Amino acid sequence: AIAEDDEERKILEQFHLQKTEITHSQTLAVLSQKREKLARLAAEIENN
Amino acid sequence: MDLHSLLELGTKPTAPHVRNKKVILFDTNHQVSICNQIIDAINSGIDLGDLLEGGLLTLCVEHYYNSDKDKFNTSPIAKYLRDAGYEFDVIKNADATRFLDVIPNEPHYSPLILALKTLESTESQRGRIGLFLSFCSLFLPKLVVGDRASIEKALRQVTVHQEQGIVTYPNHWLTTGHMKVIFGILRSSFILKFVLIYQGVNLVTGHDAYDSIISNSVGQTRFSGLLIVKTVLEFILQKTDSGVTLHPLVRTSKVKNEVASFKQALSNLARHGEYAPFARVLNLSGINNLEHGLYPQLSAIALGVATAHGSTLAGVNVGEQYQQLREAAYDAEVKLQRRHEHQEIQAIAEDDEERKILEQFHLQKTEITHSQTLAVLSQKREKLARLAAEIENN
Amino acid sequence: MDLHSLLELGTKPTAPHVRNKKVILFDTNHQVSICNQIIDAINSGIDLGDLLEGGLLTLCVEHYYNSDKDKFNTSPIAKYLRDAGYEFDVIKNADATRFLDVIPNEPHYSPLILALKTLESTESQRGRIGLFLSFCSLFLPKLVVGDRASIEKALRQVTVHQEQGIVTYPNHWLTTGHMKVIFGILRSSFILKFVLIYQGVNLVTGHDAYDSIISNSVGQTRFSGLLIVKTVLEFILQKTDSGVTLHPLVRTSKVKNEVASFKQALSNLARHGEYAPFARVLNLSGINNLEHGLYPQLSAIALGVATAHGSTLAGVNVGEQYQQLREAAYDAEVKLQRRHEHQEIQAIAEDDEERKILEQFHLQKTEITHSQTLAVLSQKREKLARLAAEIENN
RNA sequence: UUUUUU
RNA sequence: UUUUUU
RNA sequence: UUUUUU
RNA sequence: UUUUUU
Repeated sequence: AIAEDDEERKILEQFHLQKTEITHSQTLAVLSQKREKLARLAAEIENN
Repeated sequence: MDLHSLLELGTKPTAPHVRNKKVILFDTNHQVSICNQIIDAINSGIDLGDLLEGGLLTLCVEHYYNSDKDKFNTSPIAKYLRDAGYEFDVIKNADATRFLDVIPNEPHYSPLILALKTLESTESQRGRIGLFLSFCSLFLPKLVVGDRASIEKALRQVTVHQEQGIVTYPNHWLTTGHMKVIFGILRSSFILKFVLIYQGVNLVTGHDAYDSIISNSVGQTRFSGLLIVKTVLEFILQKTDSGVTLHPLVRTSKVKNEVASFKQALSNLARHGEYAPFARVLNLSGINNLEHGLYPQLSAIALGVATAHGSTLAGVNVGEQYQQLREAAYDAEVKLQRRHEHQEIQAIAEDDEERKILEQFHLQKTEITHSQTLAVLSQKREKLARLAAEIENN
Repeated sequence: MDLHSLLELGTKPTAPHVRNKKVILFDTNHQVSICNQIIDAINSGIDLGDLLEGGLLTLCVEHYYNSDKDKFNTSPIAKYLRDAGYEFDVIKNADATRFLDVIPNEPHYSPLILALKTLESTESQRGRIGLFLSFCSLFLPKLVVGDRASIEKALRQVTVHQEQGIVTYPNHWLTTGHMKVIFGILRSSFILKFVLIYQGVNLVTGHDAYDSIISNSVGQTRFSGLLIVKTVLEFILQKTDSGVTLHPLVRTSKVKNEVASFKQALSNLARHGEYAPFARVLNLSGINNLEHGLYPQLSAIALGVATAHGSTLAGVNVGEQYQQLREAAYDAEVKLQRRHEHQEIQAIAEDDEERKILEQFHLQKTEITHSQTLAVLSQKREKLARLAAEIENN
């Protein structure tokens, strides 16, 4: 909807696909450190 | 109700499923040395059977993305391999010298680490990884045929690329046991094939010798096991300015059902997008509905008409139940194309002297084409005789 | 849907990728001495295998941009080489005397520095760097053919340029082992070729002898491996004031598909702009879709018609499957052009005495052309016989 | 009961 | 199952 | 793969 | 590569 040419929509398409891949890799990083934080708290609860 | 919709059930997926595949990306500081030891362990014949996708992805990330892993993680290669089910976990080892130090502590990795203890690696440069991926790209045209055709096309491309002088491969790479090993490596691994197909299409600017070799061999891989698509779309479904028109050999009422089902299973192939040329080599979804046995008469008539235009298509093999209809369609198309070129010569010639010049030229052209077709048929006959001689040798 | 769009997938890149190439620009105060020792290390046969692009770029920046590196950094050479993936880092050494002092401390540079310890360099002037780049420019026409054709055209241009007396090369440069070395240097290095192509096009005013030699040899490099482009655009796709018109030998219904695909792959070549003549020598993008095997009949008919106009094109070699259609198209075009020049002589002559003068002239002109075509065919036949004699010598 | 081919 | 050529 | 001439 | 005469 918001482009004007095919060259403009090629630049905006390449930007928004890279932006979505950035947020998906950040979401997976947050999920992995959440899982390790829960595992470390459970290891401390088992230790204590 | 529409009872002819029963034939289309169970075809297309209604709740699509993917299976997770955990693939191990290695990340050291001595990354070129780790990748050269992965190259040396592949060349030695050592079966690294679960770490094969991880070692090949380490080679491909270190060549194309400079082992950065954040440039790789947001690339469309990694989006495609995530949608195809792979999960990348990057294990890290800041002081790792050898490939022996990097293998995990699973008990089935014990024959791999005792094989890697005695393996001697040669010190080598940055330019061995691109050499190895360029050698693996040569097997990609005629990959889906078999091992003999891949090794023959690979050695022909070794001689073509060394005749330009731009590369040299070592002589133990060109032994047929080693080429058999590299064929099995490329055949059993999905992500090496996809990375070579993607970077052959898309890495186009500022070429190395190796990247031009990979793009040249990926440009010959287009419709590698999809000959029926090229023959039907080029000759049966005729493209003109009015529209699509059928060939006169297929306009009767018994082959029109096969061209309707071919049009449907053809339009489900372009759902794959820009990898729809590469559908049999990557083993994509709709390629079971493009087999020759599903369309026997359409494949034989299309191969006959395509042989009657391009003279080098007489060396394809086909099954025994398709050869004779192929020869009949070839002879009918030779007579039909001769009548058409005679009528067009009568159309475009403005005087009888020019008309005699053009009739002698186009007559001599068809005689040249017919002699080339008999020469390539005799090449096929002693090629199959040499194959059966090798069968009776063992 | 349009099912004939399946044949165009996987062709053009949809997410274009470049690979970074780190190239080392040397910056001392004794820059002419460093560049003359790089020239002497190249001439000695010493393989400086990773510092080759850096040494050649040091030579080219010191010749054309006076080793300024801020005039170079904002030039269109550096914009082009940045878009093609190269990254320049300028290492600095304010008191560096020899090329031995400037090499980094990587461990694979040890055979280079032990080779450079025993290398004797001769003291020489500013005019050796332009002499070396002018000698490297002589291999650029017929670079893409092979080493024998490059060395033969290079020695022919040595004799032409010394017959004007403007240069002299030393006699150990003209030994064929040394010319083989300089061929491999120019073939393996992208940026020396591009710098010579750019400065042959664009450095045009206030000429030295060396810069006129480089511009002369770059003006012969235009369409060096693109003969099919010159033959089709000059003779098949005929230019006139009404438009583009096909030749009468290609207006039938079996070659018009090949001229349509040639028009498409041709218009993707002019996407490269002003280096589209230099597309095979620089190894640019769309040159795999301009091969002779993709268009067999169009290449043979175009080479036949071009041989029938220009008499010196009978010495091109071609494959065995294209020679006979080429000879048929040559004979048809000789008869067609004879009929056209007879009708134009009848058009432009205002009296029969003038018409007899013009008919005798144009008859004698075609007899002269036919004798020259047989002379160059016999030159090709003993040239291939001398080549096969050299094959059986080893 | 089902029956081929791919 | 795939089968040529470049 | 490329193939002449200038 | 250039090729005469003045």
